[PDB]
Amino acid sequence: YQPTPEDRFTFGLWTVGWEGRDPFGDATRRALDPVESVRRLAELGAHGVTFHDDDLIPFGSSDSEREEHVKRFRQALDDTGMKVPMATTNLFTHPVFKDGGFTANDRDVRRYALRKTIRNIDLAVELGAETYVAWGGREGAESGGAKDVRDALDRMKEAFDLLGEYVTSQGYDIRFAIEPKPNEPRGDILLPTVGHALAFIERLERPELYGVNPEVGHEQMAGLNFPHGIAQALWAGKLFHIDLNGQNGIKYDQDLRFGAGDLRAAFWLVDLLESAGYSGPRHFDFKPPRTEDFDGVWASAAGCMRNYLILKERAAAFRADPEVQEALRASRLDELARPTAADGLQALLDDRSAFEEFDVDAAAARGMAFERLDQLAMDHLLGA
Amino acid sequence: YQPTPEDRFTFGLWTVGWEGRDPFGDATRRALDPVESVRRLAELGAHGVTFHDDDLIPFGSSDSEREEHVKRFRQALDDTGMKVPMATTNLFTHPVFKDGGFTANDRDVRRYALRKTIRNIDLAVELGAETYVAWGGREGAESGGAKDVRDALDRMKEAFDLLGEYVTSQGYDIRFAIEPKPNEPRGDILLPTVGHALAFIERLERPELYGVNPEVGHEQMAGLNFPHGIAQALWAGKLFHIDLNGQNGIKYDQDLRFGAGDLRAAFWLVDLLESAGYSGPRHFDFKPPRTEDFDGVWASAAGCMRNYLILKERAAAFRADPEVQEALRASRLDELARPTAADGLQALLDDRSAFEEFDVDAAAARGMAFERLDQLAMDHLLGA
Amino acid sequence: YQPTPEDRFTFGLWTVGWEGRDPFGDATRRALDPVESVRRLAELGAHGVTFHDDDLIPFGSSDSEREEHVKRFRQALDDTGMKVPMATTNLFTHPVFKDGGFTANDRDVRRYALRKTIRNIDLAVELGAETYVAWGGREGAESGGAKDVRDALDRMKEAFDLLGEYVTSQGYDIRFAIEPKPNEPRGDILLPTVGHALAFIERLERPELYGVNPEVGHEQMAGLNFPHGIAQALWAGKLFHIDLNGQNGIKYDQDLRFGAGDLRAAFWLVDLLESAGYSGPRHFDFKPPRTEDFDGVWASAAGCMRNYLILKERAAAFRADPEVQEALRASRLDELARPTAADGLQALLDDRSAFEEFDVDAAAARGMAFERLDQLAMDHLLGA
Amino acid sequence: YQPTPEDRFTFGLWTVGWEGRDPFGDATRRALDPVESVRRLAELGAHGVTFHDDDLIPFGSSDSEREEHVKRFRQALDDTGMKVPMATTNLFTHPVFKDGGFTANDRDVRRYALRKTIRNIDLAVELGAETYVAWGGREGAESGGAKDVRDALDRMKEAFDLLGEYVTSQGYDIRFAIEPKPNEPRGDILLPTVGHALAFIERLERPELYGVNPEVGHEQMAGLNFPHGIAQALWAGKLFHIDLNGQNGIKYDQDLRFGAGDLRAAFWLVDLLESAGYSGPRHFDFKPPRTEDFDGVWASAAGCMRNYLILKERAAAFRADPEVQEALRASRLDELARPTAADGLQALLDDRSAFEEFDVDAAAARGMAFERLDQLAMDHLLGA
Ligand SMILES: OC[C@@H](O)[C@H](O)[C@@H](O)CO
Ligand SMILES: OC[C@@H](O)[C@H](O)[C@@H](O)CO
Ligand SMILES: OC[C@@H](O)[C@H](O)[C@@H](O)CO
Ligand SMILES: OC[C@@H](O)[C@H](O)[C@@H](O)CO
Ligand SMILES: [Mg+2]
Ligand SMILES: [Mg+2]
Ligand SMILES: [Mg+2]
Ligand SMILES: [Mg+2]
Repeated sequence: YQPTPEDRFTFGLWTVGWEGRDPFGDATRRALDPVESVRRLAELGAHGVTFHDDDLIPFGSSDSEREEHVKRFRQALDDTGMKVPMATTNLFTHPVFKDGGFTANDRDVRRYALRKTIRNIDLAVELGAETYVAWGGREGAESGGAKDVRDALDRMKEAFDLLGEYVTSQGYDIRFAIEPKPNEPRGDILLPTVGHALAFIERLERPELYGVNPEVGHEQMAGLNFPHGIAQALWAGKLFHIDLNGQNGIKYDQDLRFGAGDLRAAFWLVDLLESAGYSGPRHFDFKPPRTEDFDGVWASAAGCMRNYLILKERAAAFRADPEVQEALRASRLDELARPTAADGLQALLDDRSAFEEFDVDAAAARGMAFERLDQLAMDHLLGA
Repeated sequence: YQPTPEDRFTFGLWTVGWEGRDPFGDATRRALDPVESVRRLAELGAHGVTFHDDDLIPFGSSDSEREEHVKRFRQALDDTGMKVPMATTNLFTHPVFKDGGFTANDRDVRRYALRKTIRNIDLAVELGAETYVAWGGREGAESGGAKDVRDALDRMKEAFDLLGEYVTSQGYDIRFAIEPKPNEPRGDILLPTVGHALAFIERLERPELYGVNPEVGHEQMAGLNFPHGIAQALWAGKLFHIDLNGQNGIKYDQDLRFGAGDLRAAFWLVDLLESAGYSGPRHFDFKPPRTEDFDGVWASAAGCMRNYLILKERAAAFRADPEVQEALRASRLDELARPTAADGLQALLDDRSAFEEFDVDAAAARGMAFERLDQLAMDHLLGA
Repeated sequence: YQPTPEDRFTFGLWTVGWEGRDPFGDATRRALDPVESVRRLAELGAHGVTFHDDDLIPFGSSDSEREEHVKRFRQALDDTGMKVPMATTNLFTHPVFKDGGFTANDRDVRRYALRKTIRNIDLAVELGAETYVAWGGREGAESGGAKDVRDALDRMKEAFDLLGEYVTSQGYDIRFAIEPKPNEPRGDILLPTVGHALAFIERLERPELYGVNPEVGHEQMAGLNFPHGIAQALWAGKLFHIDLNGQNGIKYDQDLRFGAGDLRAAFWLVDLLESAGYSGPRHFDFKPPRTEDFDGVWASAAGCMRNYLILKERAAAFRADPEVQEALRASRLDELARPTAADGLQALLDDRSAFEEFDVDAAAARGMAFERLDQLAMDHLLGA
Repeated sequence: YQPTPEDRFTFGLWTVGWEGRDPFGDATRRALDPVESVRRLAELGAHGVTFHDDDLIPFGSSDSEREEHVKRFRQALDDTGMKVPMATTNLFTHPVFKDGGFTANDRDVRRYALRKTIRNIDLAVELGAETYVAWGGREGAESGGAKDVRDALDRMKEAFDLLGEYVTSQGYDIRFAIEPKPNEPRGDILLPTVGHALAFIERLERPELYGVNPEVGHEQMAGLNFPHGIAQALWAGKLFHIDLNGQNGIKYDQDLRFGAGDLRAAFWLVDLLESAGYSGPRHFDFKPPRTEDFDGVWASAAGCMRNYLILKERAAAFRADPEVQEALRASRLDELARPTAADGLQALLDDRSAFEEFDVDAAAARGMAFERLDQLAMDHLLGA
C-alpha cells in the first residue's frame, strides 16, 4: 500500500502546516515553510499540493516579497515534480471577514473579497491549477436578524457570476468548486450541504463553470451520508473536487486523517469513487492532531494515503467476488438499474400487472437479502 | 389569537388521527373517522384538511367502499366549508414498500407505486387539491451495498417525469411538492434536505411542475437552520408547500405541535413567511403526543394555530419598531440588499477603493451590532 | 470465526423476533414462536436467550396459558442446552405505561409496574437467570411541566429500593442492571447515559445489588464514546450486563447488528472487554432490518457473533504485536498507569521538578506519537 | 428587568474578555484589562467576577508582576464592591497540556498541573472565593489507543484526592465544582456529562468537598436536557456551581449569551433554579460573538442578565397562576410527588388493587393533559 505520484494524492499546505491552534489552545508546532512541506510530501509519494493565497504569501506582502515567496515555491515544485492542481482564497481568517467575504453585510468588504479572489485566480493559473475552490466559511450567522438569506444569496450569486465573467474574459481554463459546510465558524453557514450548493449552482449565469467540493467531515458533521451526497454530485455531473478526511460524529469538525472517523463510510466512498472512475485528485483536507510533533505530522499524512489504498483494494475485491455479484442479484441491484417504464406512460397505465393484478403480498414477502450482502461487505473490508 | 378560516390553517388527517403507535408502544387512542376530524378541526378555526390515499380509503377497498368513504368525506367538507388543498400517497406503511416506492430495487414495486400515486392524483383533483406532496420516506438504505444511489436517482427522476407527463396529459392544474427528510424510517433517506430536493428538481423534464415541501422538524433533525432553508427555497421560487411542527434537537422526529421545539426558530420562520408574503396554506404535520386523550388532541391542534398567530404578531411588531429599523441599519442589513458591483466587473477591477486603497483595519474594527439587534428580537418575542 | 456456546453469546427473544413495525410501517415478518427462536439460535452457536415477561407469555394470559407457555420454552431450552442468563419486564408497550412505569405520574400505575416486575423476577429465578435488566424507556417527558424530575427520581429510587428489599426477602441471587437511553420513545428519558445511571445507583439503599446495562447504540445516539463509558462502568465495578448492537450516528436508535455502525468503536469496545476480562455474556440487543425475511434474520444474528469474533482476533493481535507495545511506550501509556504522586502531597509540594524547575517548553515539545499508534491499530483492524 | 448586585450575577473575566480567536479566525478585539472589565460589569449591575489563574496573571510572570497584577485587580474590586466567588485553573491553553493536565500521559505534566492548581487555590482563597471550578478540557482523546480510560480515571481520582487533602491541610473553606463537557477541544472528553461527573465524585476520598459545575451548552452539545441534568444534580445535593449560556444544537460549543439558544430550555432552567431556591451565583460563561465591537460585548453581557430576569418573572407567573395549578393537578404532578408504597413491600404485595384487580384499560384511557399544561407554559413564557 505504498503510494506513488501516479495515484494523484494531493494535500493542502494548511494541512500538514497546521500549527495546532484551537478554540482553547495555543500552537503546538512551529510554522512550516511551504518548501519543506513540498519536499516532505513528495518524499511520502504525494503528487501535488494546494494552497490558499495567504498560505503561500503572507497577508500584506509587498510585490517583491510576493515574487520571492512564489519563486521559492516554484523551485520546490520543480525540484520534486509536484503539481499544484487547485488553489483557493482565504476569506475567513482576517477580522475584516468576520461577517463574510462575498456575503458580508458591508458592501466594501464584498468588493474587497472579490478583488482578493481575482488576484489569486491569476496566480493559480500561473502555477497550473485547473480548479479553484471557494469555501465561504464566514457566510452565515449566529442570530436570525443579522442576515437576510435571500439577500445574501443574491450577493453570493453576484460574486460567483462576476468570477465567471472574469475567467471567461481572460480565457482561462479553470473551473470553480464550491465547498459546503453546515456550521463552524458561523452558527449556520450558507450552502450548508452538497445539496444546497448543487441547487445554488444551477441559478448561476454560467453553471458549467461551477461544481461542488464536498468534504467528508462536512456532510458528516450534519449527520448526512457522505457517499450518498457524492453519488448525487456524480449523478448531476458536478463533482469538481473532493476533500478527504475523517470525522467522528455530529460535533465540531475534527479534520482527522482519512480512514479515521467513520471507517465503513470511508469504504463505501472509495468503492464509489473507483467504480465511477472519478478522475480528479484524491485531496486530503485534514489536520494532524495538535498532540503530534513533526514526525507525527508526516505519519498522519502517510496514513491518509495508506488508508485510501487499503480501502481501494478491499472495495475492488468486494466488487470482483463472484459471491458478492450473486448477492447483488439476489438483492435486485440489477433491477434497480433497469428503467421502471421504458414502455411509457400509457403502457404502464394499461398494464394490469402493475395494479389490478399485482400481488402485493407476494412482493412484500420477498426479502431483500441486504444483511447477507452487507456481511460480505464487512468480511471484505476486514480481510476475513 | 383566535384563528379564523381566513388564516389558511390546514391539518393532515393523519395528524390529529394518529393513534399513538411508536417503536416501543401500542396505540393509545382509537382511530378517528375522517368526518369527525373535519368537524372538530373546522370548530377550532381550521380552513382545510389534507390526506394520504390510505387515510381516506382503507387499503384494499372495493370500488363501492371507496365511493362511500369519499361521499361521507365530501359531505363533511360541504357541511363545514373546509377545503382540501393538498393530497399525497402512502408509499411507506405497507410492507410491499419496505425498500421504497419509486426507488424500490424491485421493478414491479416501482410500477405499482406509480399506479397507486396516479389513482390518488385523480382523486385529489376531484376534491379540489392544487398541490400534491410526495414524501419518499422509504427511499434509501441502512447499508451501503443495498442501494446504488445514482441508479436510484435515475429511477426517482423517471417516476417524477412520468407523473408530470400524466398531469400534463390530463390538463390538470396541480403541482408537486417533494418532501425531504434525512432519516427515519430508513437509515438514510434519499433527498435528505431542502437543498438536495431543490437540486434534484432542476434535473426533471418539466421543472416548473415541482417544488419542495420542507418540514420544520426534518431540517432540524439534521441540525440545519429551517428558516435558512426556507429562504433558499423562496429565493429559488420553489416553496410549493410547507409542513409546520416542532422538534427538540437532532434525534428521532418528534412531530411536536408548532411553537414547541425550537421556539426562536419558529419566530424567525414566521417572520420570514410573513415578510415574503408566502401565499400557501399554513399546514401542520404534527402528532399529538400519545400521552394525550382526545381532548388533548384538539388542544394540541388549537395550540399549533395559537402559536403561529402569537409569533406573527411579535414578528410584525419587531419589524415595525423604529428602534429595530434603526438597529437593522446599524448592522448594515440595508447594505446587504444592495448589489455588490452594479458598476460591473471592469469598474470593480479598476476601483482602487476595493483593493489598493481599502483600509482593511478600519473595516475590521467596525462592529456589526448584531447582539443589540438580537436582543431587540428577543424582547419582541417575549413581549418585554 | 465460528461461534460455539463457550463464547457466551446471548440474544433477546425480541431481537430476532422483531416483526418490523416502525413509526411509519406495518410488520414485515410474522411473529416467531420462542421455541423456534431457541432452536435456530442454538443452531447458530448461541449460548442463551433472554426475555421480557411479555415476550414469553402473552399479556393478560391465564395461569394455565402462562404455565403452558413456560413449559414449552423450558422444553426447547432442555432440547438445545441453551441458558437464560437474564430477564426483564416490559414496562413500555402497553398504553397504561404511556407516562412511565416506576415514574408514571399516576401512583396506581407505579404500583402496578412494581407488581408486574416482581412477578417476572420470580419467573426469571425459576429459569436460572442471575441478572435482571430494567430499561425505563417510558420514564421521562416531551415537555417541561409534565415531569418534575426530582420527584421522579424519588419515585425511581423507591421502586428500585423495593425491588432490592424483595430479592433480599426471598434470598435470591439475582442482581439488577439499569439500562440508560437518552431519548426514544420519550422526548428525553430519565437516566439518559451510563454516567447518570451510575450516579443514581449510589443513592440506592443497597447499591451492591445494582449495576448498569449499557447499550452501544444508546450512548452513541447522544454522540458519546461507548468504549469510554464502558471503561467508567468497569472502573466503578458496575458493569453487570451489556447490550451489543450498531448505530450510525446521532439519530433514532437503529439497533443494527453488532459490527455495523461505528466499526472502529466496535473494535475498541471488544479490545476493552477482552483486556478487562469481562465475565458476563456477550448479549445482542439488535433488530434485523425489516427489509429482511427469515433467512436474513438468522444471517443478521450470525453476523453479530462473527463480527465480535473477528474484532476479538484483531484486537488480540494488536495488543500482542511487539511494534504496538513499543508504540504504547512511545506514547507513554505506561506512564499513564503509574501513580502521579505516590510520594504524597508534601513531597509533591516540595518537589522543585514539578514547578519551579519544570521545563514546560521541553515537555510541550515532546510529541505524543498517537498517530503512529492509531495507524498500527487501523492496520491491525484491517488485517493489513 | 434591571439587574442589581442583589441578583448575584457573575461573569468570568474570559467571557467579556474573549478576543474572538476561533478555529478559522484571528482576534477581532483587543485584550481587555481585568480592571476595565470589573468596572464595566459593575456598571451593568453584575455582582462579581471569576477568573482563571492565567486571566489575572500572565503565564510566566515574576513574583513582582504577579503581585502588581493582583493589587490592581483588588483595587478595582474595592472600587466597585464586586466580589470574586469562584476561581479556576487554566489547564488547557499552553501546549504542555496538549494531552491533559491531571490525566496527561506524561507523569511530569500531571504533577505540574497539580502544582499550578494549588498555587491558584491559595490565591482564590486570598480573594475570597468559596468555590473552585475544575474543567478538564484536555482530558480525553482523539483515538482509542491513546488513553486507557480506567488508568486515566485512577489519575483523575488521585489528583482530586490530593487537592482535597491540600484544602483540608490548610483549613480552607472552599469546595470544588467539576465541569463536564462531552467534546471540544478533545475528540471525547473524560466526564462528558453531569451524570459521569456525579458518578466520579462519589468515588473520591472526601466526596463532600466536590460537586458539579454544569454548563448549559455542554449538556446541549450532547443533545441532553439541561434542566433534567440540573434536577439530578439538585436531587443528589451536588449543584455547587452553574455556568449559564446558550447553544443551538448538537454542534461545536457556541457560548452564546444566556436566553439565546434554546429559549424554552432556558425557561425551564430558571423555573427549576428558582423553585429549588438555588443559592449559588448566576454565573455566565459565554462569549460575545466575534462580529461585535466593545459596545456589543457589554450589550451581550447585559442581555445575559436581562434574559434571566425576564424568564424569572414569566416562570413565577406560571407557577402562581391558579389555572396552571389546576392543570398540574389534572396532569397528576401532585401524585408524582407522593410515595409509591409508604405502606411498604408486603402491603404492596398483598394489595389486589395493584395487580389482580387493577383495571389497566381504565388507567390507560386517562389522558395526561400535558398539552394543555404546556400551552399554558408557552402562553406564560410569551406573555400571551
Ligand atoms: O472547514 C475548512 C474547509 O475545509 C477549508 O479547509 C477549505 O477546504 C479551503 O479553505
Ligand atoms: O415524516 C413523515 C412526513 O412528514 C409525512 O407526514 C409526509 O409529510 C406526508 O406523507
Ligand atoms: O431501546 C430498547 C432497549 O434496548 C430494550 O430492548 C431493553 O434492553 C430491554 O427492554
Ligand atoms: O468550555 C469551556 C469551559 O466552559 C470553561 O470556560 C470552564 O468553565 C472554565 O475553564
Ligand atoms: Mg475543505
Ligand atoms: Mg410532512
Ligand atoms: Mg437494550
Ligand atoms: Mg464553563
